[PDB]
Amino acid sequence: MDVELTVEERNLLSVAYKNVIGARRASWRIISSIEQKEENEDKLKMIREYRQMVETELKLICCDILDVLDKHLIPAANTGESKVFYYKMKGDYHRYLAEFATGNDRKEAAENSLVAYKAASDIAMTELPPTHPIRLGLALNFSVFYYEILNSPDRACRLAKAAFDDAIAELDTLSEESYKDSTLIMQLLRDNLTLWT
Amino acid sequence: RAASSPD
Repeated sequence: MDVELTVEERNLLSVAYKNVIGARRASWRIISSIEQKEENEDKLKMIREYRQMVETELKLICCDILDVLDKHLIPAANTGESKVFYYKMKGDYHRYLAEFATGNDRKEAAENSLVAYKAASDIAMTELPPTHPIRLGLALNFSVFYYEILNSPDRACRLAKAAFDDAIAELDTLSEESYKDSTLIMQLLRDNLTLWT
Repeated sequence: RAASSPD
């Protein structure tokens, strides 16, 4: 029940699946904006029928991806890089589940997201340099989880600033051909900080 | 409303 992916294979699969999931997420946000405006007989119904139609698909994907993470990918992870990668993916997809879940489900997902993120963190801080793109993307998505889901701008800004400063510290001792990657995630973290503040 | 990591 085990599968090992090269960095390229898992990167390409991640790009494909998150392209699909981002399409669905943006569609859901737009349908929600339409619902809110019309709410403020038959149209709204259909609108809801589309929103319920979106939410389902999204779920079916996210759930189906998390299964493959749990039943297959996460157990079969040797390198710490891949471990942090798969735990961040678990946290990200639980975050997407929480983004539209209602009731205690929104609670559920949220928990399973944090437990995932923390997990990756507990590896990253002891297995990956602060300059590593996996670790920086983990910190960025984790601070996003803090700000948008758990509604904690304080912890979010703390995590973002910590990651950015540790990166910018270890930056001087870093090859250019291995720092051009970290550049973009570091700048995204900086932009997110300037916005939140 | 806030940027996550590119994928």
